[PDB]
Amino acid sequence: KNPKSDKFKVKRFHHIEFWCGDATNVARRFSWGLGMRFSAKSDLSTGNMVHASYLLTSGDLRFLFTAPYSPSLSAGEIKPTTTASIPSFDHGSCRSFFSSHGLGVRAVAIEVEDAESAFSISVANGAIPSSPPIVLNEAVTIAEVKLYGDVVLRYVSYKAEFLPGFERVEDASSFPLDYGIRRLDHAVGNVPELGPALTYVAGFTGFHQFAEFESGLNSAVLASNDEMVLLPINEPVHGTKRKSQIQTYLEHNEGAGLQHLALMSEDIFRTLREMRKRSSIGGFDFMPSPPPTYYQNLKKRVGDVLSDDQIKECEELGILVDRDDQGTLLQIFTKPLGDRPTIFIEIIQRVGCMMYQSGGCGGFGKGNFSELFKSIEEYEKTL
Amino acid sequence: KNPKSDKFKVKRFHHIEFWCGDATNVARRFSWGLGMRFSAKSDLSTGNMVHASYLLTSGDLRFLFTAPYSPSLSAGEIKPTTTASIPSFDHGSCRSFFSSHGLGVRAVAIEVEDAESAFSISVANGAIPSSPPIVLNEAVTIAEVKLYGDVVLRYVSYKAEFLPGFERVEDASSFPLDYGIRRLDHAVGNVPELGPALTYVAGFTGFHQFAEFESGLNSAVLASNDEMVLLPINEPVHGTKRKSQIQTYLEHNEGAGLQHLALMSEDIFRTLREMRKRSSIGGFDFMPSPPPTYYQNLKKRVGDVLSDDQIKECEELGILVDRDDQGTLLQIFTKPLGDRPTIFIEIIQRVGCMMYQSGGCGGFGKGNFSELFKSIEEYEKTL
Ligand SMILES: CN(C)c1ccc2c(c1)Oc1cc(NCCCCCCNC(=O)c3ccc(C(=O)C4=C(O)CCCC4=O)c([N+](=O)[O-])c3)c3ccccc3c1N2
Ligand SMILES: CN(C)c1ccc2c(c1)Oc1cc(NCCCCCCNC(=O)c3ccc(C(=O)C4=C(O)CCCC4=O)c([N+](=O)[O-])c3)c3ccccc3c1N2
Ligand SMILES: [Co+2]
Ligand SMILES: [Co+2]
Repeated sequence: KNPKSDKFKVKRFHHIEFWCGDATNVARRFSWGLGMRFSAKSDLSTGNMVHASYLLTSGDLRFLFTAPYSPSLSAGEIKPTTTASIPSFDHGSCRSFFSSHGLGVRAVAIEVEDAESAFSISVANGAIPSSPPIVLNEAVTIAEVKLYGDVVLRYVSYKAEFLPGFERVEDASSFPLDYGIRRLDHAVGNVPELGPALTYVAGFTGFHQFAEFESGLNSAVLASNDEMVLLPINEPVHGTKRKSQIQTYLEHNEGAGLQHLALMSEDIFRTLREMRKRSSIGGFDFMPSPPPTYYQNLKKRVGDVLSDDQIKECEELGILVDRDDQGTLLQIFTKPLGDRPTIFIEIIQRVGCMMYQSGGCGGFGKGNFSELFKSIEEYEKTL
Repeated sequence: KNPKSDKFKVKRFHHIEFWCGDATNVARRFSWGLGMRFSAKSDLSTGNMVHASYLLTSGDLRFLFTAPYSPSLSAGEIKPTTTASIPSFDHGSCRSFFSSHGLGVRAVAIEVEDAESAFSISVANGAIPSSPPIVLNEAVTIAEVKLYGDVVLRYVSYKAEFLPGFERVEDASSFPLDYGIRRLDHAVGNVPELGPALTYVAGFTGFHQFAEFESGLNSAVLASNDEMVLLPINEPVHGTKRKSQIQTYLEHNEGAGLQHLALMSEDIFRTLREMRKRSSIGGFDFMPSPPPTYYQNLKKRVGDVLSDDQIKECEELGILVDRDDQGTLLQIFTKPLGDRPTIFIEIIQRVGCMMYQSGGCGGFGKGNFSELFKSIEEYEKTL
C-alpha cells in the first residue's frame, strides 16, 4: 500500500553533509576509502571566510564535508554581507554539534520542486524550522527543518554547479577514483522513541510507511511517493540479552542522530574488492564476516538468484544476502567511520523489481538478524 | 660555538602529539600520505573512556593523534580514578585548543633522563608549568611546560611500550607502509615576537643558539647539547612587499603555534616519489616546484655534491637544495596539512658532517629564499 501522500513534490536524495573539525582530512580519507572524486570546493581560495566545504562525488552520490574557520576571519560580516556559501552555516552551531556528537551527518538533503514551498508546507504541518528559505544567486533555493536530534532535512530546488559560490576542482586535484558506488539508497536515524519520531516526520512530509516482509531494536521506514527517498528510523529495545546497539549509539552520540548511510553500488563485488584492499592503508574496515555455515545456507535461500560462483564471491568478501517477496538484497557494513561507535556505512546492491528498479527492492536486511544468529550457532556445532 | 649549557640531560625528540576533532580520520589520512604504520592505540577498546589516541610510527618518528570522547562517558571519574592514558589530557583544553587553532600540534615531546627533574629545573628557571610530573605504572614519567602559544614541551623519561595503557595494534590493522621517513629533524614555532620567545625557552632549557651561515621573517634556532633537538622560532617582518606568511599564520591560527615539522628521510628521492604518487588520492600536496632555471643554477652551487643525474632527479621531484660551510641540505615543503593555512610538513635529507651525522648539517635552507627569488626572475627573462 502506497497512498502517495507526499505534501510537496520530492525528487531524489541530493547530498549528505558531514560537520567536521577538519574537513580536509576527513574528505581525503573518505575519497580514498570509498573511491569518490573531489568535485567542488568552497573555502578561503574561493572567497569563503566562514567555512571550508569540500564536495566528493561518485555517480549521483554527493558527500559534503564542512568545518568552520576561526570566527575572527569573518567577525565584521553580517548575514547580508556573508561570504559563506551555505547560508544556514553557523560557527557556534557547528562547534556545538561536533563537540556534542563528534564527526557525523548534519544534513540529509533532498531535491524538491520548490524549496520555499516545501519549507512552508512542512512548517505548516508541524516541522520545526531550522533555516528559512534562502535564494542563492537567483538560481538555487535552500531551506532546512529539524529531522531528529541535531540532524536537519535540507530542501534544495534548482531553477534550471553544486551550489552558487562553489568552484569546480582542478583536474590535477581531481583524480578519477571510482569503486562502483552510484547513489544514496537510504539514510537511517537512531532515536530514543520510534513512535513520536515517525509521527513527527510523516506528519510534516506526508511520507508513508514502507512495507516490510529480540535483536535490540524496533524500526520502521518512511518513503516518498515513488519510494526513492527512504528514511528508516530505529529505537532501542531494553532489557535484552545483549545490550542494544541502538542504546550504545545514543549514549556515545549524546542522543538521536544519523546511524548509517546505505550506498548503492552498480557492482558490489568490485566495490568491496576495492574497499577491502584499502582497509589497512587509510580506508574503511568492515564488520567481521559471517561463518561458512551462513554461505552454505545461502543455497537454499537464494540459489535461484545467485550461482554457486556468485555465492562463493559473496563468501570471499563477507557479503550478506537477504530476500523478501519481491527482490534480493546484497549488503555489508563498515565499522564506525570515526572515533565513536556511532555512524557507519552500508554498501548495498538490489536484484529484481524491474518494471527502472523500484525503490527498496528486497527490503533492508531484517531477515539477516535471524540468519546470522542461526549460522553462528550452527558453526559452533560444526566445531 | 656550543657552550653545552643544557640544564638537564636531553636525549632525542620522542613524539609529536596532534590534537584533533576526530583522531581516526586524521591518523588514517596521515598514515597513507606519509607511509607511517599504525603501532599503538589507547581508546574505548583499551578501557580509555576519556580520549582516543592513535600512534603512527616510521623509523624513530612517532606521531600521536588524540581526540576527546563525550565527557559523559567519564563524568563519574576523578583524576585519581581516571581511565585516560595521558594524564595531562583535559576535555575542555582540547576542545578549546581545536576550536581556537584547528588541527595542529599540541605537544613537542622530548625524551629526557628524568622528567620530574627536568620539570622542576625548568620551572625553577622560568618555565610556565602546564602539567606536573606524573609517574605511569611506575615505569614512565611525563611532565609538560608551556613552549609557545598553546603548544607544550613534554618531557618523557623511562625507567627501562609507548606509554602504559597503550596497546600494540593488531597485525591486520598494521600494514607495513614505509616511504623512507626515519625521524623528526626539527620543529618550528611561529610567534609575534622572537626576542621574548627565545629568552623564555633558552632561559628554562639552557638550549643554545645554533649557528647559521626581506623575505618576511626573522628566525633563530635553539639546540640541545648535541644539537639533535632543534627548535627554530620565527617572527613576522611587517611592511614588506608581500605580506609575511608568518603573519598570515598568526592570523589564521589565532596566535603563536607550531608552524612546521621537518621529517628526515633516509632516501628523499624514494620518499617524494611515494608521497607525490598519493597526493591526489588521499595524501599530501606539495608546494609548486622551482623553475628550471633553479635546477640549471644547481650545477654551480652543488655540482661537487650531486651528479647531473641526481640533480635531474631533484628537478623531477621539485626538491630544493641548500648548502652551508659544513654540509648540504635537500628539502621540500607540503601544502598545509589541514583546512587552515597554518601547519605544514618539510621533508629533508642532509649530506655531510660525518664524524654519526652531526645535527643540523647544512642548515635550514635560509639560502633558498634568495636562490628561489633569483631563479624566478631569471625564468621570467628566459620567457
Ligand atoms: C566467547 N566466545 C567465543 C563467544 C561466546 C559467545 C558467543 C560468541 C562467541 O559469539 C557470538 C556472537 C554474536 N554476534 C552476532 C552479531 C549479530 C548481529 C547481526 C546484525 N545483522 C544485520 O543483518 C543488519 C541488517 C540490516 C541492517 C539495516 O541496514 C537496517 C536498516 O537499513 C533499516 C531497518 C533496520 C536495520 O537494521 C543492519 N544495521 O546495522 O543497520 C544490520 C552474538 C550476538 C548475540 C548473542 C550472542 C552472540 C555470540 N555468542
Ligand atoms: C601574475 N604573475 C604571472 C606573476 C606576477 C608576479 C610574480 C609572479 C607571478 O611570481 C612570483 C612568485 C613569487 N613566489 C616565490 C616564493 C618564494 C618563497 C620561498 C620560501 N623559500 C624557502 O626556501 C624556505 C626555506 C627554509 C624554510 C625552513 O624550513 C626554515 C626553518 O626550518 C628554520 C629557519 C627559518 C625557515 O624558514 C622554509 N619554511 O617554509 O619554513 C622555507 C613571488 C614572491 C615574492 C614576490 C613576487 C613573487 C612573484 N612575482
Ligand atoms: Co540499512
Ligand atoms: Co625547516
